Amino acid sequence: KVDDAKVSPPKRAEMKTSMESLIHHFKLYTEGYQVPPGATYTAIEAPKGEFGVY
Amino acid sequence: GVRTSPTGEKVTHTGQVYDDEDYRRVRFVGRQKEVNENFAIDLIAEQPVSQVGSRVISCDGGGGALGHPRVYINLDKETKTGTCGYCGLQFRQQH
Amino acid sequence: PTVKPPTARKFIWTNHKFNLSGTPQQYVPYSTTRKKIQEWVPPSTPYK
Amino acid sequence: TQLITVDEKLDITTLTGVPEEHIKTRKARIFVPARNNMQSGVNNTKKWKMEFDTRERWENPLMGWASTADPLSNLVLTFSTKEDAIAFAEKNGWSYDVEERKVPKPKSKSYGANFSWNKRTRVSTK
Amino acid sequence: SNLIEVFVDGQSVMVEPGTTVLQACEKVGMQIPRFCYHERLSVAGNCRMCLVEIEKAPKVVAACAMPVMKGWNILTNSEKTKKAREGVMEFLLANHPLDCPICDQGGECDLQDQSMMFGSDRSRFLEGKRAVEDKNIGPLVKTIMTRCIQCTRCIRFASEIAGVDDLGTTGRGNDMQVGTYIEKMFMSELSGNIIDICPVGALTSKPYAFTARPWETRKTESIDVMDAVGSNIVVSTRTGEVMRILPRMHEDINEEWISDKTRFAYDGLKRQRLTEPMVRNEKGLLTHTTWEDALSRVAGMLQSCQGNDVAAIAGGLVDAEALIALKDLLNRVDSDTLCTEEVFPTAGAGTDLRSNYLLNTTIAGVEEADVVLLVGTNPRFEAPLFNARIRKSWLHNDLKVALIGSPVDLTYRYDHLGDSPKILQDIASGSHPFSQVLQEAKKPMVVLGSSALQRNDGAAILAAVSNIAQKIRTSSGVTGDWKVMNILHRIASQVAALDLGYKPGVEAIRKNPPKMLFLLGADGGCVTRQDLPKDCFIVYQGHHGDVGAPIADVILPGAAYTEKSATYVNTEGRAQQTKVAVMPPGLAREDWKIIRALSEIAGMTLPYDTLDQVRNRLEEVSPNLVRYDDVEGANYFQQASELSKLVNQQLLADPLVPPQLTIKDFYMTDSISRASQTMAKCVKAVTE
Amino acid sequence: TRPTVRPRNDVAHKQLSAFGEYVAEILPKYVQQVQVSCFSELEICIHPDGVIPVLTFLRDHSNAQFKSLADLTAVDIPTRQNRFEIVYNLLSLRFNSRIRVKTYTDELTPVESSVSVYKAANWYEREIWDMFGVFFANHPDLRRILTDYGFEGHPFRKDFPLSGYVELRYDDEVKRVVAEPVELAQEFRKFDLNSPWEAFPAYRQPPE
Amino acid sequence: RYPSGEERCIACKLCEAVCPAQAITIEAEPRADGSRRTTRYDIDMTKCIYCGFCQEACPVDAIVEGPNFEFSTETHEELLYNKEKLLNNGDKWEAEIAANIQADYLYR
Amino acid sequence: LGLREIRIHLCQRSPGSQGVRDFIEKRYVELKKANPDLPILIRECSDVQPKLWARYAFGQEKNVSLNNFSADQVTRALENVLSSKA
Amino acid sequence: TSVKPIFSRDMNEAKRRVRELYRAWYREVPNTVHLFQLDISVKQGRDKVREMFKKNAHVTDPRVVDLLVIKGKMELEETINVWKQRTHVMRFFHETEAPRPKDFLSKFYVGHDP
Ligand code: SF4
Ligand code: SF4
Ligand code: SF4
Ligand code: SF4
Ligand code: FES
Ligand SMILES: [K+]
Ligand SMILES: [Zn+2]
Repeated sequence: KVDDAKVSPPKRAEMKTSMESLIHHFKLYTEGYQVPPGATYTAIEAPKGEFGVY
Repeated sequence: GVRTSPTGEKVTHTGQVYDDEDYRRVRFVGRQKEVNENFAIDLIAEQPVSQVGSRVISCDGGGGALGHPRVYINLDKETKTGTCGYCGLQFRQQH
Repeated sequence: PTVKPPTARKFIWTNHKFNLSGTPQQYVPYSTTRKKIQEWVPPSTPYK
Repeated sequence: TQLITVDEKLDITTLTGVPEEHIKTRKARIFVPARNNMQSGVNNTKKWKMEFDTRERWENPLMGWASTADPLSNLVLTFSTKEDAIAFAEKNGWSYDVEERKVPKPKSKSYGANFSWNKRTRVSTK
Repeated sequence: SNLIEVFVDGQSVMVEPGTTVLQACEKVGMQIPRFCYHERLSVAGNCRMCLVEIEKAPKVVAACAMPVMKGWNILTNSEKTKKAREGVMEFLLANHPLDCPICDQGGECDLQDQSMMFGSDRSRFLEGKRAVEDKNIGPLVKTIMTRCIQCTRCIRFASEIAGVDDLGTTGRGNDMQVGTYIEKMFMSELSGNIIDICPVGALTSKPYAFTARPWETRKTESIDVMDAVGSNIVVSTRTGEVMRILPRMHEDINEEWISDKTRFAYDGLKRQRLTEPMVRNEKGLLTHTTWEDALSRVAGMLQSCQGNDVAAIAGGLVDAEALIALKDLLNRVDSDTLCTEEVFPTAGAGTDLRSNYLLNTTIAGVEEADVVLLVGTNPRFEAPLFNARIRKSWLHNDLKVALIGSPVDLTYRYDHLGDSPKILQDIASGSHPFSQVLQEAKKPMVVLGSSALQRNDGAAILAAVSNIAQKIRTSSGVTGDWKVMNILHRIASQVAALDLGYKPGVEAIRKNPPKMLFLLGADGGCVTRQDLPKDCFIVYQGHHGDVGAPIADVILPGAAYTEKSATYVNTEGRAQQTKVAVMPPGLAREDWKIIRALSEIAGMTLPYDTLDQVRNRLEEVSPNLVRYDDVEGANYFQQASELSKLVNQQLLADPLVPPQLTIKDFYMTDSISRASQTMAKCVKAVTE
Repeated sequence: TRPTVRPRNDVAHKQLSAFGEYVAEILPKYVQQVQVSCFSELEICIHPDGVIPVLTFLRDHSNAQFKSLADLTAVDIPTRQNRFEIVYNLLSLRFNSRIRVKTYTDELTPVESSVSVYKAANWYEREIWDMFGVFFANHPDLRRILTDYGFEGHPFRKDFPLSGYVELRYDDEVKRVVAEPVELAQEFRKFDLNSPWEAFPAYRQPPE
Repeated sequence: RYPSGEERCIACKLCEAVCPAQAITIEAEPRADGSRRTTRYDIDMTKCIYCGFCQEACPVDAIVEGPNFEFSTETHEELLYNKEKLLNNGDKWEAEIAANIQADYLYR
Repeated sequence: LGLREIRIHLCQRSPGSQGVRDFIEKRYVELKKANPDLPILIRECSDVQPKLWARYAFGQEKNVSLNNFSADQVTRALENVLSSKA
Repeated sequence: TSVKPIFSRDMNEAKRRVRELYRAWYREVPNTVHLFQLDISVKQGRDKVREMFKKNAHVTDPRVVDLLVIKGKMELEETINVWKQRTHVMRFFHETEAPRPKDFLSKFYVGHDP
């Protein structure tokens, strides 16, 4: 995972020991991270062709 | 420790039991009501209180990462025993 | 489990039960909460 | 010129597909939402909201769940200004109630006022 | 103009002198994070979260306390500001317990929210945390002092708003504990509001504990009906069940505070309810029946009555819609004998002009007054937020308060003039020094309590206070826009009933006893079956069966204030409207719907079918009942004071005492609170 | 900012800004706004009346050659008087790039269909007619493509609720699948998850 | 359950807040000894998508996704599990769930 | 049968109620000394038109407009209301 | 106030299109009765068509009635070919929904709704 604990949840051993890890685990599995505003279109090569997300 | 209602129905650990005039007992006739006979309150009341020689204690529930988050319990009051918030285990300063 | 038995506990069932669907011993769903609103029972004495 | 002159009010009541029961009996509310007093942030009181009146919610016979029959029970609409919300309200033919925005009154804070000489604003302790 | 120029992130803005950095940043639009700062409490500055950086200066300054000067550029998003915030919150979370899953503050915790916003992402603390011994401060506020961060909002609230001075900090260093140092109960009018202003889960609500979560509760903005203050509240429900009640920010009434009764009457609101219509059987007992049967019996009794044979008593928690529907239904049979349980003196000017039964200045008018005279009232228990406003003006604006009545504890030092009503005669004559004190006052204020009008000489007391107010207003240095004569009410359904032309007091019913009676939740017990004739068809319409329901022939289940959209007028004439949070249980319906259906059955159909048509009828009877959150002035004090002198009512020699003297009598007043278990627990706690 | 922060591409940003200036100065009649996002994407907000003269340009100019139509989208924002935002995504295989063209319309004003530019849009904007109600003028076959045959209303509008106003169930009296007003056994629990604290100061709108 | 008989859940409502199909319904109240315990814990198996968000968002390892997959029923309402059925399933499959958690807990 | 209550809705700022206000300042108290049992409810509003409401027996409510009416006009209207009783 | 028209420059062309759509529906009804094997008469289908046309009789906007004509033509095309089933055609006749209460008294009896 990414080491940004405000986006990816922390390790379960760290959640039961640290305080900031438990707070981030709570706010990530209840509310979720905040995405900056804006619009994007990301396309990959799926086996059926161009698979896009707007 | 499951008590039996006068209608014959069993009472859950929550205390839910259908009344005598409640029609919804038609869901139980010809079948069974699923209740659990291992009550958590009675089983946690059988756990002995642990005597420790410290002012504060740390509880994680046992097993390390397989338990609850670690918390700290103060045992300054001697009249009552400090109880863990998650596991329900109670500790006491022996002084 | 003959060489590595599981850890025994007090609450674990000692008698395994197979799929009981369609049998009289099948699970029946029900609410597990008490009554919310308690109604006002009238008095059992006339006003006279 | 490829343009026409239309002078009548807007009416999209017959195009939205909503039944008339949820048009002539509903009462929308346009308001700036109240700040949660348990917290201190003010970011939830920035945009106007349109909400609908609460209808009947009853208990399920089987599991006790909150059964409902109101399709507009969870419809919250967000608007930047009051005029946009009121135009969206009268466009769809909904009767509305508009609540004014309650901006808090600014105070006059002073740290020295806790240590006055002849006034009653002396702090008992700190 | 004394406005000076400051800069926030390079953006210029005008500020007043004495403005803090936090207020200037808020005026630009930036909300600096804070823990100990409060806009309604004194500046403490003991958390160091608000440390913002001023450019060209080698130190961070506390934005919650630093006064700005000219030429300052404030950097709210620089690097060292964020470094200071991260270090301060790392220190804050170093000793915080891992109690988030078992916390009621989770999901609405300020510490969690700014830890996600401005805090770091991991903890470098590799030591052992502290553990504070818990405390008990009553059955309302649950105390877990392991989670307290020592922000000292407790001390400032209990010292500057509640005026108790019983909370403090004992210790020095990391072992300093915020508590009371003894087994003392923090019982007050506003003892629940600390739960509102605790940024952590240290102080929680004991009835609400372990019940719901803030992210799954729907918030409905409504109006409190528990007293005549008219507090704006938010009802937080969850799937058709009311969970809690929180304050709403209204700068004119209840700024962000509510009394304990308002916060904790909901569990009694969901107890001892009326669900189905009962009628009397052949043995005289109440048995359940359909709506059609009970309505047909009531309409059949009503059809045989005409003139003075049918009357009505209004309750204390009745909306204007139900009141006007019952008034129209009783006017269809030519019956003007409509009464309320609370008594207001009708001798003289009466309920004709709106000047002599309203708090004419405002709730906020105490902020402009300098001398306030309270006559025969106990405002701590009757209107707690009005007493809070008086205390705020006393602490800040140096208000002078004097009291006539019993020497009750009002959490400020007043001048007790005695409990003799004839002392009032001394002010109207001038033999008392307080007459000169009122004469030299630029903005005087005379407040008469509604509990003092319940006595036999209420007309005499009203005449004396009106004489005092007119003597002061026409002889002292009053501008003319100022309103002196004020009356503080205690019933939410009182001003709305008086504006509809009801007759206050049940003496008209006692003068000519009716044959059938209507009770709109009148549970005061002012009228019993012994006063009434032998065969009286008492019809009770309400939600709780307390007093009038055991003596009723037909019980009609109505709706509470959280279950209907209803119009209530507070003590200053400001109309407000509640909203439907949940629906009435069982077969209970809205009150005006019941009255209109009863008129439909009886062949006397009323000309309104929806709520808006009833509101149009309300506007027909009086316009100011449909203008919400709009205070309408009430002039013509001179005419009322001239008409009041005709009836020379004589004051009795008995002293003026209120019905509420201690904290014991506050919790159980009407049917909503008397059917509550939390209020019963509070009474049991304060008695022992 | 090395291992966690996504790397920034500045050459693509400069090239897209230059091409945006190129497009804006070529067509000053229809182009209203040109913007480049932080992750190097170009948006050309244009007038609806230039839906056709812009797109064919990007299809036929020797310096654009946007021969592929990737996605045709519509965004419903009720806070504007022109609540519908039609967005075209174009892919250029020759110059290996992507562009975005945005336009606005309300419920009643029709916009010109681009079936004469890209034929894939023959279905795509038809989908919009099924779910937003934006009528596309001069279309070969415009009808419903995803909803039920007797369905009324446009589901992807924001004022349309999550559950519909009708539901289907089998009735044995009429031996038929019938439509009835909806009655959910359990209500969809609406969650209030917005944090009350400001998150991104870079997007802070100025106050009124 | 904890290895003393006490049930692990403390009614924190993270699982019902993270469940994407809203299959989890939780209602809680303080019980006799003042412990934060559930009163209603319902999982709709016909709503559940079996993705393990609840078993990974649980801070005290209370709810788990056991290895049983042969539990098809003949009636729709039998797939509406209340708290008693889930507790019975936990007591039935604890001897396997504990071993699976002991095997896989180091990857989390 | 007869009168039951009188309702006068007026304004405090607009001049259209001005003469009506003149009535309340000159010919009310003595009028209140002539009808000791007749409830005459005076209601002020911020932006209402002048209005006079008369209630008879059995809910018969009649309406009279009083916009731009002087003291003599509103006095004469009140005498017509009091002496009509229809 | 100048807007872009859809099909009709004023009300006359729009009501002419409404008239033509009504003629097409009236001609089409017996064919949908015959092909779908409905158990109703032709007069019932024609009066249902008249009721559906008179439901939107209060529209005084050329663009709104143009969109209504477009949707009616779409439904007519969907019912000329058998793309609708018997259920989709019969859904205009609410044969399974009981009539709701109408007056105030029955609505007071059966629930809290206005
Ligand atoms: S007060 Fe806040 S940070 Fe502390 S345990 Fe409760 S939710 Fe967590
Ligand atoms: S208990 Fe709460 S409000 Fe009181 S001092 Fe501690 S953190 Fe502040
Ligand atoms: S596994 Fe099932 S119950 Fe658990 S979060 Fe996923 S969908 Fe919900
Ligand atoms: S099962 Fe786990 S995640 Fe769900 S409420 Fe209980 S402790 Fe929280
Ligand atoms: S908010 Fe300024 S130091 Fe606490
Ligand atoms: K709190
Ligand atoms: Zn533990």
